[PDB]
Amino acid sequence: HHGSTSITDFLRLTGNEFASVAQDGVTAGDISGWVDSGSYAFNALLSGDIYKGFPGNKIVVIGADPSTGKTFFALGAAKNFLEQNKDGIVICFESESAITKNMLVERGIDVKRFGVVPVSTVQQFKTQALRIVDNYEKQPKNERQPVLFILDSLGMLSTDKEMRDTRAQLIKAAFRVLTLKLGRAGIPMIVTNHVYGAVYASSTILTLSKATGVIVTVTATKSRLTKENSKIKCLIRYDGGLDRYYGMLELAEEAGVFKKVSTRFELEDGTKLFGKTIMENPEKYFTNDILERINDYVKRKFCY
Repeated sequence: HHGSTSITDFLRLTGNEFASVAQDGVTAGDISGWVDSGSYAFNALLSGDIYKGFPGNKIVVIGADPSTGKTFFALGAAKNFLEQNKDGIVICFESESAITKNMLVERGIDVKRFGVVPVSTVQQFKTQALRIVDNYEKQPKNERQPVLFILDSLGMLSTDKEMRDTRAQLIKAAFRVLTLKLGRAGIPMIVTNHVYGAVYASSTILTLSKATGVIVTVTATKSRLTKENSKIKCLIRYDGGLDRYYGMLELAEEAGVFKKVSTRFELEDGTKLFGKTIMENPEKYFTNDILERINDYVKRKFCY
């Protein structure tokens, strides 16, 4: 009965319907896909590719000084998600009391597809997030709408006890199970954190620092996908989104696609324009052409 066996046959013996030969390109990784942040430059820092964004089934931590606008950063990502996925919903697990209908309506966020779950402890967050995820997981893959989770914020969750403590151990356990269950379910999660247990939330930790809306530096403080201490600049628009183009001039320069000659920038054909002019109409100057070339440089700077 027991002769020579291919890798295909050995994988079928597991009885695991999702086991696969890498040649078939159907790993959980292959199939997770990407959630466009709405910013090309932010997409680059995350995934080394302006066209990708957040891993479709993973947790990313965004840390900053309080009042830096992490909340508005995550709402920016939520706004692009709800536009690109007309049936997608956002569930925000909120430990502060900041989110209001008016804040969301003014930032062009559809308030019929944005939910708010007030939680004050690690145990309440874990239980209530998993009650949603466990339901979503039961549904046939065919019935499921796209879902984005936000946790605002991690460091403001207490523990049933505290309400020096157990806290570290509760967070490690909770994020082990969430990481597994979000990963299989295909739900990405943004986790905000005041910086003055994040190490358990994700292997990708980004820092915002300050300096139409608010400019931040985004640093890859810890990253699986791109080189640590990598930096882009990103614009959090007052009208809600992460700006599609802001930060791309800086990249176009170091990409050498726009040479800086004097008080202005040179293109391939020879044209000389002010930065302010390029950025006042970026659809004209950031053509499929220029974006491809910038993207090739992004692969090199951000992955190596």
